[PDB]
Amino acid sequence: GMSNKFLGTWKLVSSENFDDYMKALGVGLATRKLGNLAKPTVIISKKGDIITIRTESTFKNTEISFKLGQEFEETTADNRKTKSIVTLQRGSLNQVQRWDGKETTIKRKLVNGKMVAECKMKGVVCTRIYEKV
Ligand SMILES: CCCCCCCCCCCCCCCC(=O)O
Ligand SMILES: [Cl-]
Repeated sequence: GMSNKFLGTWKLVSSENFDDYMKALGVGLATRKLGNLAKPTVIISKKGDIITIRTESTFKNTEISFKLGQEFEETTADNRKTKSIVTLQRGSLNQVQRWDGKETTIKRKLVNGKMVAECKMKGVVCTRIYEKV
């Protein structure tokens, strides 16, 4: 299952190409400005086989709870209503979000103790790096 090393509180330390990723998602200008300024904390926890990923920032908080491989309803930080599935591939926690015939993926993996989130939409790729608090 998901490595226990994912469990805990993570702080954003680096964000590359987030503005173009937000553009690809249809996020408007004023929202992108705040999005690019945000330095969220991400908290990963687990109760039995239910995994929870909570994001906290001054601008927006989000939270998803899910079982691996089972599709669930999600509300994203930019207020999309998606149907999502989180899978595990070679240690990586891979989230796919589907809405209005569109799709984006967020793959989270551990690299030398950091958590790296790769966000992909229509050929645009954003990389966000988190450090364990
Ligand atoms: C709380 C994150 C930024 C707030 C700005 C909200 C509007 C755009 C963000 C939508 C996509 C968020 C993807 C985050 C991926 C990650 O966990 O690093
Ligand atoms: Cl913030």
